[PDB]
Parts: sequence; structure tokens; C-alpha cells
Amino acid sequence: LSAEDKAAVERSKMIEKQLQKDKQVYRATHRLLLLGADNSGKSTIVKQMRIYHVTSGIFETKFQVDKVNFHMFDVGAQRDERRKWIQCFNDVTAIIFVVDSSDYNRLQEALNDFKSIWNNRWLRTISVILFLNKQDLLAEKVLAGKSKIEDYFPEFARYTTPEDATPEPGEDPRVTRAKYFIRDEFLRISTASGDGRHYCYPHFTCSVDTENARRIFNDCRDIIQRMHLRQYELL
Amino acid sequence: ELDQLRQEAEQLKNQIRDARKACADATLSQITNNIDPVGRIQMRTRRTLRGHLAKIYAMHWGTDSRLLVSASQDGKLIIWDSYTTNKVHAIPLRSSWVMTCAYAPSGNYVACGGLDNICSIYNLKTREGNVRVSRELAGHTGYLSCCRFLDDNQIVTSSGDTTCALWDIETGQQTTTFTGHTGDVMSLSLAPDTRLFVSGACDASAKLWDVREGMCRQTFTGHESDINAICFFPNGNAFATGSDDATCRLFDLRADQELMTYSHDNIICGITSVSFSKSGRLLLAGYDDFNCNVWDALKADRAGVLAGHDNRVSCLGVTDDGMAVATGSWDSFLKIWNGSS
Amino acid sequence: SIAQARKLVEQLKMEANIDRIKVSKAAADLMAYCEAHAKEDPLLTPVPASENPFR
Amino acid sequence: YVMGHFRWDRF
Amino acid sequence: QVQLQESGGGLVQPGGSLRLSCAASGFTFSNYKMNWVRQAPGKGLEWVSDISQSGASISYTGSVKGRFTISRDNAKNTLYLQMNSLKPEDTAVYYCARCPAPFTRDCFDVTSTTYAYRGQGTQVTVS
Amino acid sequence: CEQVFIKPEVFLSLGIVSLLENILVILAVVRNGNLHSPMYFFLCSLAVADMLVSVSNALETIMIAIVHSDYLTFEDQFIQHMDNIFDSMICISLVASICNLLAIAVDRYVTIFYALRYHSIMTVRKALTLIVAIWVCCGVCGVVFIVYSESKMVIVCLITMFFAMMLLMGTLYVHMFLFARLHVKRIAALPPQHSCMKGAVTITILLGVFIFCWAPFFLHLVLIITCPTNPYCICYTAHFNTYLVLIMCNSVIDPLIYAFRSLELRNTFREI
Ligand SMILES: [Ca+2]
Repeated sequence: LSAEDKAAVERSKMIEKQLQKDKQVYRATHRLLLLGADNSGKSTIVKQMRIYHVTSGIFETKFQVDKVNFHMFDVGAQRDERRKWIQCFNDVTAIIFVVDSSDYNRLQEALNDFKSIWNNRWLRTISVILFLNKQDLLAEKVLAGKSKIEDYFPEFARYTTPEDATPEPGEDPRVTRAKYFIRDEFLRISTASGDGRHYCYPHFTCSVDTENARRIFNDCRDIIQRMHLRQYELL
Repeated sequence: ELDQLRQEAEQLKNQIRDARKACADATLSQITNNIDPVGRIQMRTRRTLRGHLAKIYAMHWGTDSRLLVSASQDGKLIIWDSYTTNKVHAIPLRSSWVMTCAYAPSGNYVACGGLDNICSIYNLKTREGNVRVSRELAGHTGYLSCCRFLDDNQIVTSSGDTTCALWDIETGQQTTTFTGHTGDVMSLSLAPDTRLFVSGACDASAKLWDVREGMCRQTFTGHESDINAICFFPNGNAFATGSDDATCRLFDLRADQELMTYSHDNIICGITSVSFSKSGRLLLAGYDDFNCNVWDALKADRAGVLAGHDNRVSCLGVTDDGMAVATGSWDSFLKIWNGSS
Repeated sequence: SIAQARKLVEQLKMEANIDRIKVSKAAADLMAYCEAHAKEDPLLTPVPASENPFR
Repeated sequence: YVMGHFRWDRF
Repeated sequence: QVQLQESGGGLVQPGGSLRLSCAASGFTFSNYKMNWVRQAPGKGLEWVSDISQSGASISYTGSVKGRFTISRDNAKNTLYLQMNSLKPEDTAVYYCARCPAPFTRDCFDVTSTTYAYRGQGTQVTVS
Repeated sequence: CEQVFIKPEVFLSLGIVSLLENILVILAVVRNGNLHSPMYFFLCSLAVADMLVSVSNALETIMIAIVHSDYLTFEDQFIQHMDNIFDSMICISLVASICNLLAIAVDRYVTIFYALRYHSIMTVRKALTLIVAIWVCCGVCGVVFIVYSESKMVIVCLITMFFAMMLLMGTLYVHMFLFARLHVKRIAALPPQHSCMKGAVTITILLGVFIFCWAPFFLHLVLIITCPTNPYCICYTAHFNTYLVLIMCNSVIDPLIYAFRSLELRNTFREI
């Protein structure tokens, strides 16, 4: 019990004080992993979402919705091999997966990437908020009449709009059919294997849309609520 | 022309394989039967260290075998004194995603690295009231996985860009770049004499790199999947690689050939960290089965188990005097284990 | 393309030249390390609880 | 004293 | 070393038939998931077909479900893809790919630009 | 109708079993690092309340045995003053059990319906503040209930407390179940042991154990106050000891539908 031990315990106490003050901030935030590809409007989603905000391998965007904090991580400037660093993201609240719906060529690559995310170990409890970006391009593409979607997906001639679809005003049935066909392509992978431990929330987002933060808010709410309602043996 | 180079590569590969299969007269299982079995080596949690919020990904002891640094995904390095479970320093980070740490032999420096693709060198012994960021080595293309000091102005790093590098701290630039890995590098271990260093990557391959020549020295295969950890035997005459196929293996650097394969039918989960005791007789290895196993390097029997973690065991390190064993896991606990008589 | 394969062959021809040694003495360097350090490894043979900084 | 388990059995 | 040496390939008229075979050496063949990945001239690497550890699950892509078929035997370390009723788009280099980890249903980086556990490729040309 | 007596063996056996279970729960919480959240402090508090109910009734049972038997004939004065302590202990544990059950319920409601701000309004310091406040108020109410017993308002206070803390618990759990029903409906709309049945079973157990283990006793108290001579009530009041056994069986059941319905404590118990 010298003076050295006294100074040591004083240092430990001050450090634990800082640790508690930092834990309060840490547990009061939600971390989100943003994934996608080059053709997706991922950069546009990040940039247009820099509103009301409070070389490099990681970019971090902090945004607050209704006095709740969100951290979003974009993995820039790393190699294509992803089987190793994605393991670091098992404690995140959600994975925001952005997909080019108006591509018709690389869309099966997007499905395979999403399938790998869904079935991956260390990610069997992390829910995926699925954004189907660039909707106006799809609208004009399946309205103009070129590049038929039947030729890349042959399960389309025998697809009728699900009755629970909610088209926007002034929208052709063909745009609705394609728009929900792609969502069904993703959701078929979503519900095929994963148990009730996580779910996939799709949204028909656009690059210029000014509402994505609110959607992330609502689906993070749903994620936490579903988790806790399964722990209570309700649901 | 290109197919001619393919045929030349095939011919060299066959020559290497035949020469290797020549000098393999006795398997180590046959020449260790007379060796008495280790028995049963049980260990108990002498200390448990708490204070990390999230997963612990890295952990390194020091030259004095008292202080140890630990790195967590909450953006925090803590320098614990395992004797008294105190905390001497708690450095926050710029990037909250860190996968490696080191601790310079002189005790004056620590290092960190992660998905930010930067090796941050932190200066500890300064004595004015704060811990400053001495340097930020930048220039890697992928994520860093392991960095280890040679001295106070030379560091080696392993990156996800399929390379390793030797950096000069004061200069800031890369002095040498070690290329030759097809996949991304997971782990590097420096020789006891600080003269060579071994590296193991996702392609099932480990190699020696000569520090002062910048060139590869040997190469070793035998694994089925990614090599996740690597560590030197108490001399630069062996090293043990744990791979993602749930198998450990021992590689010599004289014979240039696999030596032993540690595995079990039950083991299906991979391997995260390996280390050797200060005898070459206790190879400790963490697993994704939420447990760490003791192995013996001359008989390929378990001869030891070590459980007590609620999640994946992500770190491992013995002391320079052989007295303790630190294990950090994804449950944010650092367990300092010691045996008893 | 061609240069990459040429470099691979040039580095690979270095590999088939190193002076290998037979295992029976490449496995006798080990198993002699342990026989010379089994009396100073705390984890293999536990230290008496008096001179053990961890209690 | 009349004694018994707990109280308020009667009033 | 994870070796995947391929057979088959060559020039076949449109509407032809072929059987690509990929012989594997250097790893436990039974406990891995495997795939076919083709690269057409002037295009990126895309994904054709997939078969699981025991062959119970077979999957393809849209532009392949009616023509190509995936199979695998475990006693002989080979992966087979039977091709018939080909099209001009089918002309490409082909690679047999192995999913990184054993005893897992996860196939990361199978179509990557650089990949350790991939074949050298067989050219399949169709007039 | 004649007053009903039951063997002391029942009280002793239930006390031993419940004390075992609650000690096991508290050790299982202490022996697991990942479970120092506010939700398990309430479970430990409830285990303490249950064990105090059990041991208090057990000690009073043994002492009823020691007094009814001729062995060690105690003075008339000793038994009254030395009873009041045990009955105060039973009342304190009785009230505290209800208050901890409501604490668990309110915490679960806050967790569900305030899902993103939960960690900013239920810090561990607040959890321990509420726990200690509960226990001090329960202690003061228990001592002032036993000491001031024959007064009329002590029984009315208990009846109001229990009926309030019955209907509040019911509303909270039914709201949670209806929300879960809505969520499950929104999961059935996906493109491709029913969940409603699972939630209904859970809510029916959590409310019916509470009712059928506590409400008989407070129905007894209401009959004591209101209707003391009509044979429509005397036959109910004849079973005091059976209602006490119901309360102790609740103390047995409680650390079985609240603390053992979590895989964390389940695997901790399996390990130990
Ligand atoms: Ca009494």
C-alpha cells in the first residue's frame, strides 16, 4: 500500500470514469453497414442524406433522426475479397443493401451477393434493409419498350402482381409488375433459408429521395422490437 | 508462349514436390513414440479483465510480461497490468474498426491498425499528461491484419492488399514491400532473432520474408483454406499455422515440408490465434467453438482444453517468461490463465 | 500477363535450390529444444505458488 | 395470544 | 496446393453439345461447395451454376436453366457441367470455382477478379 | 363451514424448493458476465422477494410446530412480540414480489414501445435506484401494516394495491401481445405452433399464474372486511392456509417463467 499503488488506483478510477461516460454514448447509438456496388446510387444515398448532420478504407456518416444517433459505415478502397472483413460487422443493427433495379445485366450478381450476405455465418442475426435504387430509370426503361426483362429472367411471363401491392398514382401496371418482380426476386432469397432470427425490409428508393433516414429509423425500430418480442416469447 | 510459361511453372512445381518428398525419411509420429506423454494440462482463470464494450480483436504482451495492450471494436486500446487488474492507459482511436495491436519491446510504443488501412503508432512514455499519436503510416491498399515492431523506428505490417511491408516510422515512408501473396495476408510473426519473418494468408500459403533483402525465401502449402494465425517456435526453426479448415500444422524451415497435422474428427470450427509456450512444447490455439485448446507440438494429441468464453476466442499470447496466457474474445473479456501445482 | 508468369517462374526457380535437410534431424532439432527447456517453462510444469505473480 | 400462519385470517 | 485443372472446351457450332469437366486435387472434395464462373470477351466475371456438398441442392441462373446442367461425383474429384443447345453468348472462358470454407453454405468472392481457388479456364467458342 | 388446517410439511417443502430455485437464479445471474443489464437486476430482486416469502413462512411454520407441541413451553408474552417480526417479514416480501413483477412488466413495455431510446432512459443506475426504492417502500409498508393491523384501512390499502397492480400488468401484457400479433400479420404478407398461439400461451400463463396465485388471498381479505357473518363468505374464509400455499407456489413458479425463459440463463444453469 505505497503511494505508487494509490496513484495506480487513482488512474484506474479516472479511466473507469471515462469508460462509463463513453459507454453511455456507445450503447445509445446504432451502427449500420452500407453495402452495394458501383452502379448503385450508394454515393448519392450518402450525399443526399447529409442533412441535419450533428487511401481510406472506411467512411463514416453520423446522422440523427428524432434524437436517435446512427453511424453508417461505407467500405471504400478495399479489395473485392470480402469474406474476411465482413466478420467485423456482426454487432451492427442492420445492413443497408443498395441494388440497381434498372440494370437488368448485373442484377443476378446483386442477387448472389445478397444471398451470400443472408446465408453467411456471423450474419445470421443481422437484418438487411434492402433499397432498390434508381426507380425512375426502371420506369422509363420498361415504358419505352426496349431491353425486355423477360430475356434475363424467364420467370416473368408467368408473374402477376401480388394483391398486396400499392402502386403510386399515375403509374402503369407494367412498371408495377417489374418493380415488384425484382423485389420478389430478392425476397424469395430472403425467406428461403433464414429462420425468424432476422428479416429483410425492401423499399423502392430513388437517388433524389429525401426520406431514407426515416425509413432506416422505422426499420431499425422494427428490428429492435422484433428481437425483444422474440426474447419475451411473444410473436 | 504463355502456355510455355505455364509448363515451366509446372515443371518447377514437380521438381520442388519430388525434392521435398525425398528428404522426408521419418514422420514425426514415429520418432516421438519414446517421448513420454504430456499428460493433462489444466489451467484456471487467475484474472479476468473487463472494461471493453465490444469484441476484442487483438492483444499483445510486453517485454516485461506485466503490461498488455488490448484493442476493441469500440475504438479503444487499454494497457492493463494483469498483476492487479488496473488500467494504466486508455487511448481512444480515430477509426472504431481495429483488428490488430502491438507493443514495442522498449515499452515506449504501441501500434494499432484496422479497416482504415492505416497503422497508428502511439507514443506512451512522454510525461506531460496525455498520449499522443506519434505517427500514422499510410499507403496500404487493403485492411491491416497484424503489425509487429522490430525496434522504435521499424515496423512490419500485413495487409488485405495481398502484401506485407516494412515501414520506417520517423521517415514515414515504406522502406520495403513484400509481394508474392495471391490472397490477402492474415498473420505475421517475427523471428526471435528479428532476422526473418513468416506470414500466412488466405490462399493456403505461408512464407518467409527476408527483412533486409525484401525478397521471399521459402513457401509452404498443405492447407485447404485460409490461414488465420501464425507464430514462431521459440527459435526461427519452425512455425505453426492454424487454418480455417479446422486444422493446425507445423512447418519447419530447414526441411521445407509439413511436419505435423493437429486435428480431430469433432473439430469442425476453424482456428483464430496460435502461440507457443517458452519450450516449444505447448501450442495454444483459439477456435470459433468459443474455446481454446492446448496442443503439444511433438505428439499431436490435445493434452489440454481451455474453456470459459461465451463467444469466439479472437486473441492469444504467452509471456516472454512463460508465466501467463492471455485470451481475448468477442465477449469483451480478457482472461489471464495460469497453471497450478 | 507474360511478365507475371515470367516473374512467377523466376521466383519459383529460387525455391528448388535451397539446401534442404532430412526431417529426422529437422525433427531432432525440435524434441531437443523441449528436452533442454522443460525445466523452465511454467505452463508445462507449474511453478510453486510462492514464486508466481498470479495468485 | 392466538397464533397462526400470517394474519388477517379473520377480523 | 488447391489445384483445379479443367478439361473440355473447343469450338462447337450453335446448337452443339459439350461436357466441361474440372478435376480437383489438393483438398477434401466432399466437404466443399462449388460453382461455375464464366468470362465472356469484353465483359466481367459472372456466375453460371452452383452445386452443394452432397449434390442435393442445384442452382442456376436465368439464362442457363434450360440448357446447361451441373453435376458432381465425390469418389472421383471432378465437377461436371453438361452444355447443350448453345448460343453465341455462351462463347467464353470457363472457370470451376471452390467456395472458400468447408462445411459452410457461404460462397464469398467466387466471382472475384483475383481468387486463389479457381481453375485456369477452358475456352468454349460457338459460331 | 369449519376452519381448514393443512400440514406443516407443505409449507416446509415449498419453502425449501423455492429457496433452492431462487438461490440458483441469483447465482446463475452472478456467474455470467454478459447479463449485467437492467433486465436481470429485476429478476434478481424478484428472486430475493420469493426467497424471503418462502423462508419467512418456513420459519413461522417450524415455530408453530414448536409452540403447538409441548416442548419448550414459551411464555404467552414472547410469542406475540416475536411473531410480529415474522409476519412483518412475510408482508414485506409479499408486497415486494408484486412490485418486482410490475417492475419487470414496465421494463418490458419500455423495451418494446420505446425501442430505440431504451438505453438512454433505463441506465443501470436508474435500475438500482428503482430497486432500492421499491424495497424501502415495501419495508415501510410491511411494518406499518403489521404494527397497525386491526385498523380497517390497512386491508383496504392492500386490496387497492393488488387490484391496481393486477389490472396494470394485464393492460401492459395484452398491449404487447396485440402489437406482436400485428407484427406477425405483417410477416405473413411475405411473398412465399402459430405465432399468435405462442404469444397467447405466454400471456395467458403470465397473467393466469398471477391471478390464480394471488387473487384468492385478496378475495379472502375483501370477504373479511365486507361480509363477516353471511355463510356466502365464511366458507371461502375457511381456507386461509390454502391461499397462503397458493402464494408460496407462486414464489416457486416465478423463477421458472421469468428467469428460465432465456437461453442465456438456461445455458449458464446447464454449465453449472
Ligand atoms: Ca403470524
